Amino acid sequence: KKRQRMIEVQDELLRLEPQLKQLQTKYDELKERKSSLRNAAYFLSNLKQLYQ
Amino acid sequence: HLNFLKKRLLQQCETLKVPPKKMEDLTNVSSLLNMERARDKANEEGLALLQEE
Repeated sequence: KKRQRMIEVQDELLRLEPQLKQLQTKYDELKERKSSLRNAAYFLSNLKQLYQ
Repeated sequence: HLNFLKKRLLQQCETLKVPPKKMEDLTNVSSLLNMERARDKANEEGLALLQEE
């Protein structure tokens, strides 16, 4: 009886790992996306007002 | 006298009554006990490993 429980828990873990992988990739790409966007906006506004 | 009392004990066992029960020959008692002990130990260690995993 315990053999099938072991098999199904292994299946569950193998199915659950890649979702965590993809979520981590999305998170640590969106963070740097937002940071770069903010930096670019700041620099652009600064140079615009400077030339103005 | 020994054979006389032995036959008498045989008669006394014949007259006695007991609810029925079942088993096999007496030469394979120790061998079967050892095989069952080994099987019990093997099943126990296997179940322990599976449970830990």
